[PDB]
Amino acid sequence: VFNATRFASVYAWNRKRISNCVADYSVLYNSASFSTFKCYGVSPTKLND
Amino acid sequence: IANQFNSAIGKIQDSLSSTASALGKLQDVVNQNAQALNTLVKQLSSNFGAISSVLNDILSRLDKVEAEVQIDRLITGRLQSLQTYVTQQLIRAAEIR
Amino acid sequence: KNKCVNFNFNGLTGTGVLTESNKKFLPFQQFGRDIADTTDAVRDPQTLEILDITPCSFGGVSVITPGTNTSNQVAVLYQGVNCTEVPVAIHADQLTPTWRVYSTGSNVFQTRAGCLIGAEHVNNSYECDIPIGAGICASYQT
Amino acid sequence: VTLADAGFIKQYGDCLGDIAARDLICAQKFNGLTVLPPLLTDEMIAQYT
Ligand SMILES: *[C@@H]1O[C@H](CO)[C@@H](O[C@@H]2O[C@H](CO)[C@@H](O)[C@H](O)[C@H]2NC(C)=O)[C@H](O)[C@H]1NC(C)=O
Ligand SMILES: *[C@@H]1O[C@H](CO)[C@@H](O[C@@H]2O[C@H](CO)[C@@H](O)[C@H](O)[C@H]2NC(C)=O)[C@H](O)[C@H]1NC(C)=O
Ligand SMILES: *[C@@H]1O[C@H](CO)[C@@H](O)[C@H](O)[C@H]1NC(C)=O
Ligand SMILES: *[C@@H]1O[C@H](CO)[C@@H](O)[C@H](O)[C@H]1NC(C)=O
Ligand SMILES: *[C@@H]1O[C@H](CO)[C@@H](O)[C@H](O)[C@H]1NC(C)=O
Repeated sequence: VFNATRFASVYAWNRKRISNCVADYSVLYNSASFSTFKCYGVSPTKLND
Repeated sequence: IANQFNSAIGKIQDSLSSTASALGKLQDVVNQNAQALNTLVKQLSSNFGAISSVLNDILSRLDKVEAEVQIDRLITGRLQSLQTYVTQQLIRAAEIR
Repeated sequence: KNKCVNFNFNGLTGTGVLTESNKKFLPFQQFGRDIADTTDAVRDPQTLEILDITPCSFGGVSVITPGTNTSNQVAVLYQGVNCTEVPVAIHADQLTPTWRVYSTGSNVFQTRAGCLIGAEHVNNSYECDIPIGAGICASYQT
Repeated sequence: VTLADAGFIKQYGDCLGDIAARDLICAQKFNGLTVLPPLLTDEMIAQYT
């Protein structure tokens, strides 16, 4: 998802299923590369729980 | 006078053994007591504007500081749900006294 | 199962005793819910059995005293509690009341109001001194 | 007249497992709402009467 070479244009924005897998969100939130990382019904600190 | 008394007490048994509703003044008290506790348990299911009605869904999902803004909504609405129940019960207790 | 625990199922945190349920969850369900909007049954995500959640035992506690002028001796009533749930109130399962000398027992009594500890049951009837409930009273006497 | 609880000793015997679901008194009790017994039992009221 995040390192795929080609992103979609916003008029035809892409949608990928994430399923039957473990998600370590501490790796995603620890990376300083994200200029914005805003969670709207949950805290990014809790996503691992 | 005795036969009329014995026949009149006979009709108290026949009435109480027949009709379903004669103690309606006492069943109303039980029904009001039960309705007020069932209403008080229903007010736990309300959000009051919090993201959930359940503290475990707030404390699993939010951090220590974003949770308190949700927890205080639930505290404020519940605290008013108890003050309503206890005010209704203090007014209702004076009817029974 | 059958012990008070901090559970967490798929992120659904809580506190309670987990118990073998007889409920019949359809294949699309994961939690059962209460009139209060709290969960009360859950399907285990590793072995697909249904667990009844029940909260860990609790009740009111009430302290019976002849007053500090007469004595510092008191009796304790655990409201709506069977006597067998006070041996469950052992210090290994740390309770909200930190004090526990009552759990020494020998004067445990069962009343319809609750479990009464530190008061001696007697067959003599007297005028009601301190009212305990369900026909029982207590008093400080020789 | 049919009563909805009377404060008589909810032992943790019945209300655990099955009856937790089908009885309003367990939903009340589990949320800190308890009924207390009267001081005079219905036998003591009948002795006075
Ligand atoms: C006063 O009223 C009573 C009934 O309220 C009368 O008693 C009845 O008398 C008739 C015959 O006249 C009997 O068939 C009934 O069985 C009696 N009933 C009872 C309860 O005994 C009584 O006769 C009246 N007396 C006068 C003087 O009028
Ligand atoms: C307190 O709990 C005990 C069980 O731990 C109850 O004892 C049982 O009572 C029933 C009905 O009389 C008997 O059939 C059982 O054989 C008893 N079991 C044992 C191990 O003795 C007792 O009735 C409860 N008392 C109250 C008032 O709740
Ligand atoms: C959990 O592991 C067991 C094997 O130990 C397996 O039978 C079970 O299907 C697993 N749970 C899921 C959701 O697959
Ligand atoms: C108890 O109160 C009485 C006054 O009513 C007083 O004379 C007595 O000394 C008191 N005793 C104690 C132990 O407080
Ligand atoms: C009360 O009386 C019963 C017999 O009816 C007896 O078994 C019991 O030991 C007595 N208790 C006391 C404290 O006297």
